Amino acid sequence: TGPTQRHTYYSECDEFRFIAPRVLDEDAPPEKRAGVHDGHLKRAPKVYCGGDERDVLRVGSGGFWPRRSRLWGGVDHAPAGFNPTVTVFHVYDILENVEHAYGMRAAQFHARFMDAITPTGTVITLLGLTPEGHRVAVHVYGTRQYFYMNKEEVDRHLQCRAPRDLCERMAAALRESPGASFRGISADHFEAEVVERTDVYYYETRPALFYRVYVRSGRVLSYLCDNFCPAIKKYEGGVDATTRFILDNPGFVTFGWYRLKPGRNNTLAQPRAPMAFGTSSDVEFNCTADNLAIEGGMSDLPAYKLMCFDIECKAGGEDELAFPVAGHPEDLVIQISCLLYDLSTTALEHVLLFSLGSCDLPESHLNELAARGLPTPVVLEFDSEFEMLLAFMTLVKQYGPEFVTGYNIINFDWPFLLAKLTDIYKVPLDGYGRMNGRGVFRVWDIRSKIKVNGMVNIDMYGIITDKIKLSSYKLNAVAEAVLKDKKKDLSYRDIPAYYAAGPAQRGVIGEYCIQDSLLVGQLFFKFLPHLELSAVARLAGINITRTIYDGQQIRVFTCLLRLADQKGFILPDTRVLDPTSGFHVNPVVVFDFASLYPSIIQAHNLCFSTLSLRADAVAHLEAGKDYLEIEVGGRRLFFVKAHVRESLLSILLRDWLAMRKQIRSRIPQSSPEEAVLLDKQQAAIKVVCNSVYGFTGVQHGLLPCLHVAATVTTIGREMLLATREYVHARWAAFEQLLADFPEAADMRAPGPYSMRIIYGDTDSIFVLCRGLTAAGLTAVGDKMASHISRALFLPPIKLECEKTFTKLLLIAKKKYIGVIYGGKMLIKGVDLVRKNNCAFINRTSRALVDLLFYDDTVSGAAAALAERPAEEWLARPLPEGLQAFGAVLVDAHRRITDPERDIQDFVLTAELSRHPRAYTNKRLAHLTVYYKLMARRAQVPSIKDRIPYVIVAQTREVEETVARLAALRKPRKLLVSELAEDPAYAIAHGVALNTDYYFSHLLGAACVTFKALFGNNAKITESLLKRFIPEVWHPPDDVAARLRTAGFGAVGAGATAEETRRMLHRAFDTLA
Amino acid sequence: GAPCQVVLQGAELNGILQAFAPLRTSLLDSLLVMGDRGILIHNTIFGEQVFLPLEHSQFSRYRWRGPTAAFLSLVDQKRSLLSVFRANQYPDLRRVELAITGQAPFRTLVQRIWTTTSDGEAVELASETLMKRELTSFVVLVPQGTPDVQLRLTRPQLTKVLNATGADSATPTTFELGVNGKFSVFTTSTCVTFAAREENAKTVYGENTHRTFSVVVDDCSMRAVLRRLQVGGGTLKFFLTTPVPSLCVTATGPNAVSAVFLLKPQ
DNA sequence: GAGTTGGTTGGACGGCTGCGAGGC
DNA sequence: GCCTCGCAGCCGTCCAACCAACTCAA
Ligand SMILES: [Ca+2]
Ligand SMILES: [Ca+2]
Repeated sequence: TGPTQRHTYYSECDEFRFIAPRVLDEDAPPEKRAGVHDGHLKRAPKVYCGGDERDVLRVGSGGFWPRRSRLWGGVDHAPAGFNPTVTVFHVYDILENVEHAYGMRAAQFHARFMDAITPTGTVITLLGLTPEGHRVAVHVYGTRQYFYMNKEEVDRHLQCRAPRDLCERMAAALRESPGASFRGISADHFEAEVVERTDVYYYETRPALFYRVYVRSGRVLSYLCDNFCPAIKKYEGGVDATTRFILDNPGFVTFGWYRLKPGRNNTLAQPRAPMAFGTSSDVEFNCTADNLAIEGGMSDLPAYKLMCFDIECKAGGEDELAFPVAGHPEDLVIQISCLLYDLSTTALEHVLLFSLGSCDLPESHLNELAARGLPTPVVLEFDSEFEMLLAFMTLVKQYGPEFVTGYNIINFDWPFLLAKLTDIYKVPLDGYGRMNGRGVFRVWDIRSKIKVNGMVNIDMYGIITDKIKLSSYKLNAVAEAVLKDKKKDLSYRDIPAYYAAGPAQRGVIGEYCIQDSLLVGQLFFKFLPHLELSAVARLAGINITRTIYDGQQIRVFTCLLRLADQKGFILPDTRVLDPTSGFHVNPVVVFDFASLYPSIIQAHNLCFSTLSLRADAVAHLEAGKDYLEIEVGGRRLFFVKAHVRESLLSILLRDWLAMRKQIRSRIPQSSPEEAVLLDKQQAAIKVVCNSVYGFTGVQHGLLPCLHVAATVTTIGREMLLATREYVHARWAAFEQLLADFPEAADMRAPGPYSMRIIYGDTDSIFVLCRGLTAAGLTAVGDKMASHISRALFLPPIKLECEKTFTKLLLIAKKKYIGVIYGGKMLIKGVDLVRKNNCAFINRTSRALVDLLFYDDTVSGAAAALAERPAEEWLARPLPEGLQAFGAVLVDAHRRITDPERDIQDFVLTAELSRHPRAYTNKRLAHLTVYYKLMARRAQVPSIKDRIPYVIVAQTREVEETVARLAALRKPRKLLVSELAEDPAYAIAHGVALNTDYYFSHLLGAACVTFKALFGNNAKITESLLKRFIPEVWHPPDDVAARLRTAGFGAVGAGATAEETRRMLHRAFDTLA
Repeated sequence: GAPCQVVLQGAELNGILQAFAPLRTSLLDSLLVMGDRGILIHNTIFGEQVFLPLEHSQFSRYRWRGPTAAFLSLVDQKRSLLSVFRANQYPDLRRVELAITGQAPFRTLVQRIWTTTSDGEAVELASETLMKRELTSFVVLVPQGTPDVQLRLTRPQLTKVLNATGADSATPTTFELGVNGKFSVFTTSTCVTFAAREENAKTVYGENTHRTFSVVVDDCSMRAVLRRLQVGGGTLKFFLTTPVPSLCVTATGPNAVSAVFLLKPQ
């Protein structure tokens, strides 16, 4: 007999495409070790381990990798009499499938389940784990999708008079479908009833009668929602069966603990027989939703398994330094590291290395892992790529890790593996997830996304780019930045040399692959990304896989859908704020609105359902008292206030914020473990609250309302201007401030008092507090912010004093540098360190900024520049104090010309992308150094890697060696690409660095910041910065010699004052 | 006021304007050297040395203290201190000041400009003001001593000598003064001759006619230089008692500009 | 796969050199 | 006959528009 539904993964195989590098034939002659073998071999796929050999697809006692599978290929491998009792189980994922009573007729299901799938029906499968670690699938029957259509519009269009008419109209539209993909549909595939509902859009909208239509399949629904009566608006046709299951059963969650219990007529869940299992579980059940309850109290995650994996690839074409492409047969996967952790204890349980060809891990690496108390690696050796890939997919099916991680696994590792399995080897993937066949196992490009049924893929690259701001997101850079580990590396360039050298050298590739996976495991258990993702899944009412790969909209949509249903609604299917740039040495207080856009929505009761576009809709209400009128995008809009009708968006936000405040109240009195869970929960509520405004503003999104989004920004803009006008009018004089806040008497500094808004952006304003000290301004700022909030705005709008700057440089909109009263420097919208610059310019640029902020002499002098137009500083001496700033530029200029220097401080570098002949433009600096190395120096030039270089001053030797005709196989004034030189050569011959190149780059770096001191004029800024350097003038050496032999006398340096003077007297007498 | 100050207005300003009028753009990039004697302006044109001395006597006021100062004429690599004197730069120009302030070697020159307005009144043209710090160190090599021979040539005569000069290093030019004041200039083709006498189209006047000589120039830029400078008649001054002999040509029109050419072989 | 930078092409502004020929 | 005045052509300098090149994922 075997399984009721066929298993589509490979449980047997006796022929396959054998692809392997010829270099593994270590007895073959040197001519015949290039490229790959590629042919068909009639053999069972083998694996070798520690001198033993097995078939990859054999299940039995002596396996080389761990298993958590009961069935294999329709044979039950559980011990005799294995029959666990299941009461509580945890759900981590929910599948949605169609079952047919005819397909399931051999399975011994009770009649109540067969009824739910006769002739067809949707089954919701809860995937999970018991407290004893048994894998469970609970199949829930009886959930139906449904949509609405307006009864009067349907009755007037289709001439229906009873619900059974509409059932036949829909059956007809499906019977008559192109290609007859819906053959055999009947009115019994439908149910229709008449209900009263309101469209969620507009306040004037009256309740109406609708047909609520139930359907047995999403395939049918997604045809009816666009092919049937396109003129008739439909409601909630896009809602999946999982969402209906979650929303129609109060309290149910997509991630969490459940209990099996007796249903309405004391009915129980039925355990499936093994040959009726749909998944790779230990036990499976049939039940209805009344057999389920949420288990209160239980909150600990069970022993789920995490696989952390990484692939290593080798290009096999005419250049092994080309990046590998999966569609090329010769570009092989050569190794896969695979680490298996317990997700509940965080312990590493297994270290597996899959290797194409023999592989001896270094004793050094084995000793290091043993000293760290980690499992001894198991090396699995394969003769070909197919046997290795099949064994890895066999491990994925048999061990069935619920969570999978790695670095760039969505963007590179899975796409490469699955392209090999699909395109090269023709393996069907639909049985390799949790389901035994016909499941989703799919990759697609946007960068990429993945869905694998019953497997949660979490790539750490996405987690870390979102959490940490870094120059580079290579795993090396992340390991140094986050973990503080100085790890080793193997460039793809070295890989093909190591691979060919033998098993010990393939062992070094293995060490590197394992160490990569160990670092990614450490990143995972630091950030715990499954805990924040599961917290969002629980809050939003969607599965964890959709939480990761679907956007922000579905999270708000599902919460709105729950609330809208409870309220009877249905959802239809689809310059004075600009900165005057400059430097302030009087204190600046930053006022910031807490959660501006959510608090506007709440304070003003904005919603789909409180909006009107029409004056007659609000003619029975009183203006101002019962509704807001507001001009938005030229249109007059009306929003009724909460006592007339409460906004759904406002109710969502209020209930979430109350929940967040409640959670954060409990954190200080909770265990170190509880505090982690509560922190993840409070963070989930913040991300969902912040997405509400965006949800309304997506044109062509789920449930768009551009009127609500535009109203939120319109109110936000007016609130900044109101805050500004209030501050300027209320505290124009120190006596007015002092009358509101009596400690201001202690704050009063020398000089004139004022308060002025100097900058504002979206939800923040900066107030310059001239004539006050910084020390009290944060405390007075809290009281200012509280006073403003109570004077101008409705709760829950709240202005807060964020910070006090002692010194600030406004550069542009969203660009500034400042120092906070607590000594910390803060930078926004500006990078002071450039990736392409030498260390000399990065370090000196930062020294000029540090000096502007940390010498009060220079700060005071810089603040004086604002008292005059930028052009006027061209024609008068700069302020007293900037001479210390000029001295840094003079020292920097000197430090290029100094002969004792470390040339390494000035090194630029670039990598050859391809062999030098293939370049379009020959002048790229690093190409000049390639040709200078290979010709002028006659050294071996570096092969397709990073070339270091420096820029040299134009001289003889340089002008001569620019005749590099060896490049085939302007001269008066050389270009920067010609003046490039090797650092080792430059040291050895004491060559002069190019003062114009490095110093003009230093001024280019400086001006982008200091533009703000001189009215954003880059030309004035650069001109004034040049003037600090000491100018000198001399005739050329040859000219000086000739003129001395012509009897000319020397005026200037190298002579005493009276010699110079008397020589000028001679000069005027001769030139008479 | 400043310790060092120089002023031009009225008749003295018209004198300096007339001196720069034929010089056009030829001096805008240059070295200004200043002392108790006046301002010496130095440049090189086609590689040859060029000088314009402005004596303290030619200014409305001239006051100096402390060491010699030197300034490059270009400010911020764009505007020139000497722009104000070009023939049509500021048509209403009325008065000019240089004020030099500070302590050596870090003194700053500020140049200020005034123009004529309603009822002839002076207004400071403040946008045009220039500021330049002195060179921290400099060396410049200048002519000195008395020339061995001097000969004065008119607007014609000098243009004949320039045309008689060889076009290139391929054909060197000989300048000669023979017996009975027979001045001559010649090359492989062209030749001109004049009758020099002590201080009529053939007649030439000079300071030391008895000193016969014969000298060569063999990379001769001087037809390019002296026409670039628009020299309308001038004095040929010969330095002969020197390892490398030299010819200095001093203009005798409104401009007192001089260019110095190195000779061969003596 | 998107931001920065060193090099190439192009047209315009400004000033000089050489030719032709008007006024004296 | 010859001094000097204007036009036509060449050159240098300059701003602008554009291009090919890194960098990265193994
Ligand atoms: Ca990877
Ligand atoms: Ca890898």
